[PDB]
Amino acid sequence: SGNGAQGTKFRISLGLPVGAIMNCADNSGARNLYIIAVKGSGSRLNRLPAASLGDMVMATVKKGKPELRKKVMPAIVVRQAKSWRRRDGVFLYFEDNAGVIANPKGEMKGSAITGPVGKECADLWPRVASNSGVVV
Amino acid sequence: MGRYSVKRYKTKRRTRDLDLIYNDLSTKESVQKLLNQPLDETKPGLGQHYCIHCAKYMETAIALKTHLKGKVHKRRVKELRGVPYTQEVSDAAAGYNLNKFLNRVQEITQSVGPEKESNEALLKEHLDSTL
Amino acid sequence: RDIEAENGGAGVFNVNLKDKYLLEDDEWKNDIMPEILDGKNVYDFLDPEIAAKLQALEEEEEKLENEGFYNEIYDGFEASEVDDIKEKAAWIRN
Amino acid sequence: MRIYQCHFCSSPCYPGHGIMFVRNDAKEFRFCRSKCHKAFKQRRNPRKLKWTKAFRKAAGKELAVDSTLTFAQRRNVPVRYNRELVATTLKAMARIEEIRQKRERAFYKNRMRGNKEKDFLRDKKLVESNPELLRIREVEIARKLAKEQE
Amino acid sequence: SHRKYEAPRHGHLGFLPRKRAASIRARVKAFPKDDRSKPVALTSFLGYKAGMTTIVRDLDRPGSKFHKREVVEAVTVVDTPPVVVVGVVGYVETPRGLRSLTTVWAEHLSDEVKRRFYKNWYKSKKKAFTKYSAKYAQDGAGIERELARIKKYASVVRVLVHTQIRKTPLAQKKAHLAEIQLNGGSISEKVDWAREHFEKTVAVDSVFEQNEMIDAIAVTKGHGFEGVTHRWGTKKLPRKTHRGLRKVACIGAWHPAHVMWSVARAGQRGYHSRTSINHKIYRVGKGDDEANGATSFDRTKKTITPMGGFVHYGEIKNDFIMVKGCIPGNRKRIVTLRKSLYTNTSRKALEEVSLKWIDTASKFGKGRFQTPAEKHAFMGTLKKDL
Amino acid sequence: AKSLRASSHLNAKSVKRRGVFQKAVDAREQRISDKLKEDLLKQKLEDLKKKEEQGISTSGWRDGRHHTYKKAKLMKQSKKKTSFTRF
RNA sequence: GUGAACAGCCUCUAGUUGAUAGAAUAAUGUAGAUAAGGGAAGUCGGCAAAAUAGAUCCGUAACUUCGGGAUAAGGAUUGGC
RNA sequence: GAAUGUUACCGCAAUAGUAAUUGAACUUAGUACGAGAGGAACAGUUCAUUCGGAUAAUUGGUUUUUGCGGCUGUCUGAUCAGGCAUUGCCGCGAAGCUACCAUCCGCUGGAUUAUGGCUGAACGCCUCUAAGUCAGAAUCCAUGCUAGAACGCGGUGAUUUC
RNA sequence: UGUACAACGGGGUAUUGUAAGCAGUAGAGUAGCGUUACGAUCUGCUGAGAUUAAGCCUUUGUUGUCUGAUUUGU
Ligand SMILES: [Mg+2]
Ligand SMILES: [Mg+2]
Ligand SMILES: [Mg+2]
Ligand SMILES: [Mg+2]
Ligand SMILES: [Mg+2]
Ligand SMILES: [Mg+2]
Ligand SMILES: [Mg+2]
Ligand SMILES: [Mg+2]
Ligand SMILES: [Mg+2]
Ligand SMILES: [Mg+2]
Ligand SMILES: [Mg+2]
Ligand SMILES: [Mg+2]
Ligand SMILES: [Zn+2]
Ligand SMILES: [Zn+2]
Repeated sequence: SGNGAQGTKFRISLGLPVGAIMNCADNSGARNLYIIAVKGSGSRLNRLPAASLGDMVMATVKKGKPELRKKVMPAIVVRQAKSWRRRDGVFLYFEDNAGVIANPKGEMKGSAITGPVGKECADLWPRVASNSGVVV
Repeated sequence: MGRYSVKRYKTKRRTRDLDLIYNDLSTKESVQKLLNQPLDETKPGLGQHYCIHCAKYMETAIALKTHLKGKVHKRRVKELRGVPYTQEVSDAAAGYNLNKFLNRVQEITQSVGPEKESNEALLKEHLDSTL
Repeated sequence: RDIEAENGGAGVFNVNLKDKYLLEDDEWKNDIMPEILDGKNVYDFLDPEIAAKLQALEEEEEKLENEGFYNEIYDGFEASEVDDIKEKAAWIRN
Repeated sequence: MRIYQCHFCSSPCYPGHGIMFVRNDAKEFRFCRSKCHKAFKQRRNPRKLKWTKAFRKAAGKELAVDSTLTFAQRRNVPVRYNRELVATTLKAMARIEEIRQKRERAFYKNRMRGNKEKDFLRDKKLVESNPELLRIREVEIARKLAKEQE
Repeated sequence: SHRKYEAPRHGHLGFLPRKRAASIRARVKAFPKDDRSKPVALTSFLGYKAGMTTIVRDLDRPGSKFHKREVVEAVTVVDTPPVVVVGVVGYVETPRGLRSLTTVWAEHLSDEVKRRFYKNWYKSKKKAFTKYSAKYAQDGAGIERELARIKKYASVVRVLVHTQIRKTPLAQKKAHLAEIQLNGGSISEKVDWAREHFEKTVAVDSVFEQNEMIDAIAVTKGHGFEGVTHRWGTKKLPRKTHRGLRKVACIGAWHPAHVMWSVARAGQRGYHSRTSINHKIYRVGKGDDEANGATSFDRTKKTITPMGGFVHYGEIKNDFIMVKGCIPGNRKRIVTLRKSLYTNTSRKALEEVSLKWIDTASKFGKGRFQTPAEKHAFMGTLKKDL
Repeated sequence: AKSLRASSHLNAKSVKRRGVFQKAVDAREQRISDKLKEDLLKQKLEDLKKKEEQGISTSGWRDGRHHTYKKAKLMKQSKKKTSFTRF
């Protein structure tokens, strides 16, 4: 489930394969994040690594501060547009795919998160829940 | 299902909602903030010439004027007249939070309504003067 | 944790969360609270003095019944005449 | 566990049914059906679509303000569990439902009064306006009666 | 030369050949091991798959993320009217395996089970077991001798039972007859139990109970002739490839000069015998319960039958078994429910199921109402009602 | 990871299996046996109520048909030389 | 008739109703379509498809043989009464 | 799919195939160990990766249900009701099919390898080895699962009035 | 020759979205003499109308059908 995550993770429908671009939901100055790798991904021929809500990816900043650009950093997905099933009894989805920039220990670079944050991601990552103002 | 509806109303191509636009138009401070925006290079027209009703940026003042002289803007204005259909409307239609919905409708009729209408009239005359 | 260790240990012991309830009767701790009845949520009907509210509703219903809330011939026409008119009109439409 | 009402048509949303959309302002839109979800995505007006409870309440097809409709509201202030209070609530829910059904029936009957008068006037006008068909009908009836007699 | 990139093979080689099953009723290949100290019990039961629905479970699972939380889970409903005991078979052990020594039938057999022995019931004189029934006269000589033979020589005892298909909504009038092993006391006690239960019925709650893991044995839904892409899960060839793209491009490129048996080929898909294990019984519902579809959390008085009935099956008016998940076979197919062959060591076998709500909305569409009364109360008064 | 056939895991499973799981299985078997006996007794009572309104050597052959068929079959096998155990 | 139009689509006059047929709807094809989330990660190679498109208005760069580029680009609109 | 009396039902099992895999988490525990910095495992529990077999309650995709409604052009005098536009186009759309885009399920006995031993000679020491013998690998053979010899077999029912 | 079967019909269950016809004083205005005429659309009768197994469920109704051919013996 990755280093820094709080416990095990149940399966969520994958919406972001490698090569996807998502928004940046923190206040570190990055505008978008380009997914190049998914942490904890398995191995199968011809299959692209994909990430869901609450996953950690390796991303490069495409738009934002030039100091943040041209570097690879860990990110945590906090919103996805692909619908997924909650065990309470509903399928649901967000407007956009959005992630936040973090460290290998799962600590946010920014100080706050704009927009809603998924319940699964907030429960899996304590620092995301600490920096979230809206949790679903 | 069909290609036209799919490629128009895809999730990633969603637009701003009527209740949010109504809340934006209700207060004079929000109207002033949307009229005086910082110069953004990622928006058409450097973030200027923004129609609040349609939530749409224009590249030029003539483009904004032609948009105002159009049926699409009139359709949006006609849509933004009555109650913005929050969740309370559907709840009271089902028979749930009826008193809350009635109080909300009364507050809209008494306080929110005429102030929003006056703000819309002021925005209209300001656009007419500056255009 | 001592109770958990003596019963099942971590991950096996099933704690009863209703044992700490501060209710008027101690026999009400292990009571299953109903949630759904005939398509309605019981939680948004649960309310003190609902008995008094229902009594007021019954008084209103009694007033309506006393007022008569719940309860073939036309000027210049008889019942047989209007029946014949309806039968002939149905024949004409068919 | 909770029954939700559809954002578009106000129908009940049982667990495992429909779909939910979350907006940027944390607003949850629950739809009982793909039909309502797609209508919402196409941005149609539920108060203009005749098959919705919003339209019916706005147009006066069914009663909207009644004393029976005030017993259900979201309780943001919980109350301590009481067995007799729960039993009283369970009985009261059935009694209120029966009274509400009776009142809705009376409302519909009051709305639909006059239909018989209109239909009788229409039938009278049709009969007065069609003499030849009535003559054909009389001839047919007389021939059938003669056939039955002989 | 070696394949450049490793990948697992497509499909399971232990489920070969992918041919149609020899019968519509799947065979039970293994019964639970017999413990001679235990009381006599049936090892299996027969039912008809009616359909699926949805439940809400108040989960108690210590150590889990969903401990003390509600979960929405899919279930399968099997209509299980009581079976009728009509025979007994004894089996002896030989160096060539188990051999059936003798079979003893009951005195009276219903027409429902007599139809199983006929291909043309309406033209037949219905003479089945007519001379056999005469062997019960004048103290049952012959019958007693064969029962004594089973007691003396048999090492395995099975009981021949049949379903009461006339209690189901099925158009088929021909009952299903099967052998069920008796696990329990001595051989003599098994024979005595069978003799006492001749022509008697056995209900499903005298075989299984709630919170038990069982196995489902059935024939899967058929699909006819199918290509390699959907039969084996092989990757499609690129667009407009010559001679088709739903194929395996090279079925052989090496010395043996034959097509290997482990290469994917087109053929029959479905209608195979399957034995799936560890399905937990969520409810053993009785047919005489007016609220067998209700729970302690949902006080609505309703049965398990959904609005409009189960699609392509009908209503449930008998005892039923609700197990979580899915089982092989389609609706209205005969299924065998078998006891577990081993004592399960997972905590799910010790978990106790408490349902909060059972879905009874219509499966013929996007059903929004649980009862017709709820539908009427929501809609109001219609034109035809006034 | 340890396989399903790992000896230490199977030994731990057997140690667990001899206890609470087997106790639960035995209790379930006793309850099921009690319900089966009750079902038989209820059927007997209903049959009695319905009738109220209305009111060993195993040697040798099984039967004559079995004797005739088996003798004919053995004679046929002897004649056709298609016997598994006898020349 | 629509429409800028000998375009496409429908109709009047005139002329045909010819091409082996019947019954089922497995796989694989030939011809034509749709698809959640991602958007070239496929492939030697964006091959193929998709996207654009009529008319009106605003506006249109480098370069240039000064004639062009140009419908450059980029925006707004279109029904009925 | 013929044939070994006919026909029907319930079964046996030679042989052939065989399947599961890896990671993380709670607890053990900030414990053993350690100046420190750091820091395990067994026993007891919970999820996930890859694979496999199913399944359609729910969500999503699909539409000749041409089921319902709408739009353009033209034609039937108009309304109504309809034709054509090589499925005219647009929206919704049950049923069926289907998706790691959906859900469920996938085990336990013997014999061993390396190695660690016991008794004990060869060789009056000694020695796990020579005779004998204890354990021990995701290994082998079985349990379990799939097919059922169309020339392998068993039990059982009925067996013709011109 | 019957909890018999079939073709219709009835009741449920689902899909769509408010039928034809009549009427109004709702309707931007324009023409004639407050009225009349034309008039996209709107409102009511009307969650109406239409469809619902062709692989949905059920049936105290109506009408019919129940029959030919071939072969098999220890
Ligand atoms: Mg590849
Ligand atoms: Mg369905
Ligand atoms: Mg797509
Ligand atoms: Mg590439
Ligand atoms: Mg590549
Ligand atoms: Mg150029
Ligand atoms: Mg073998
Ligand atoms: Mg362990
Ligand atoms: Mg599959
Ligand atoms: Mg037309
Ligand atoms: Mg020694
Ligand atoms: Mg054979
Ligand atoms: Zn505008
Ligand atoms: Zn809805």
